Amino acid sequence: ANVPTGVQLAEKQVLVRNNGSEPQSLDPHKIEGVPESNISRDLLEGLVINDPNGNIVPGAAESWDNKDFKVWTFNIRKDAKWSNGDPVTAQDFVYSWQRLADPKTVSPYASYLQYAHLTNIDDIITGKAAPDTLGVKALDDHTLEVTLSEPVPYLDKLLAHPLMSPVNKTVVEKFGEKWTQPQNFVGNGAYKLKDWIVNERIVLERSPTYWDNAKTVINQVTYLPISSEVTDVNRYRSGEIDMTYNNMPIELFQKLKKEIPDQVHVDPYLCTYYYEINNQKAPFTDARVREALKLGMDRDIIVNKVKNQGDLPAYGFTPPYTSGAELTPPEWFSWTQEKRNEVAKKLLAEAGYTKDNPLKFSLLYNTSDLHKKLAIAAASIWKKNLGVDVKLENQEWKTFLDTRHQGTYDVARAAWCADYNEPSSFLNMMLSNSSNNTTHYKSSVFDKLIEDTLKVKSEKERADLYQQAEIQLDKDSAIVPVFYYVSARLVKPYVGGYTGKDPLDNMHVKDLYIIKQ
Repeated sequence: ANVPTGVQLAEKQVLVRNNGSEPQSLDPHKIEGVPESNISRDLLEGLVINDPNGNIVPGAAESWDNKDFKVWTFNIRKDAKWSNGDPVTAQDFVYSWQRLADPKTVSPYASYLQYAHLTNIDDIITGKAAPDTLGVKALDDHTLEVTLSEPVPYLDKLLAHPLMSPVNKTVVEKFGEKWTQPQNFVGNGAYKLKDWIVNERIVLERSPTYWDNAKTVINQVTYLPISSEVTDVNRYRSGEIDMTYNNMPIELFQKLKKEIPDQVHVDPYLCTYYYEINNQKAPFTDARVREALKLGMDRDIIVNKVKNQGDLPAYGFTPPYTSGAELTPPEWFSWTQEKRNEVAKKLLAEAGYTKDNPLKFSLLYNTSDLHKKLAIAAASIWKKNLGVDVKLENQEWKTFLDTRHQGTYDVARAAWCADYNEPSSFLNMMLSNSSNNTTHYKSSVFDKLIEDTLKVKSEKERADLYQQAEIQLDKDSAIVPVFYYVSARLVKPYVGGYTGKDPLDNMHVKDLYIIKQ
């Protein structure tokens, strides 16, 4: 942390942060959500990390270089250590990435290595080749060489993702599934696992072995699993919580802005809220049905009138303010909602749907005040505009995600957040074989366009290919874009270090600090 000279630090450096929900796990290769990533970042550190403003800086690796962006060499920090005193080595990373890729691990982020384009990853994921054939090796215990199948200029940004953090082989093989337990957990981040009570809390304490410990200020941080943004806020206002999760309840937003203006932070956030259509489940396999729901949704109402928290109506998947994105909204985005509703009903009609036989389906969302109110608004808008009937259904975060991967849903509320500030971080999730693809959209046409992005010889050609990719997504109406996020959260006045300038909002508790009174 960087305490600005002048400000006095409180005697008790303790922090309580809400984290949306009970995490899926603390193992980096078993996670996929923001709640997960939040805790993962304090406990484990990858080759490189994001600073308070989103810039990529040295993590486990002190320096690195690349040859043609195809071969990357990282010089592992000589003082990087695990919480148990063992050295963090190049082999640790070789072991970790091989585990991530291994189908036996069933990681929701196995494809991340495909996004990175490590050599032989495709055969490993399918099970045709052994994980040890992965293009990553330790030249020596402190030199890691990464070989890609093609040049990837943004590899450095990509590597900051939790999922690319190392795990301790000894510990993992020793306790297996029980390695993330408080008594067994070993990490290399700024904090270590003190305690974990399912549905109640997770406590992290300062890790003395962390190579940058001298700058760490907060000695203990507690992550709560409160999914009710209302309870969360009211459990910020009563003083029990220092930083709310970045999901504000519609019931209390305006009141909060009026009562505690300077504590309400709303900043650009690279994430997109959309309704995910199961592309392989019947009636939604029909592009006309999908397109109708896409056109029938009224973004102006749900975004600027129901939520009204600063978000931007979305016309595609990739946020246009993503670095390197050069997008423009599709034709239909320009029409009037009346016009769009006209087209949508025509499509539903020629698709065999009528007043006598309307489209009826379920809308699934993860338990939450916010998503519930948005889902009710969405069900309402589609009914009035398309005459379809939507039955709402909610599930807890962990089950919600599982359900989506299993494809046991019709329509689900969803949100994808960038892992790195580049368009492919979004578009790659739509690739037909991506372990992250919960929409089940499979298009060889879309896959080719993204694959070509790395065969380009100019960034302009790249930006152009991403646009074509977005066009292809829209053409097939794979999803129903709703809005590009703003990160809205409450931060106590005495909590310093939060800048709100990191587009990815990849905060590290090691950069925070408690101001005196």
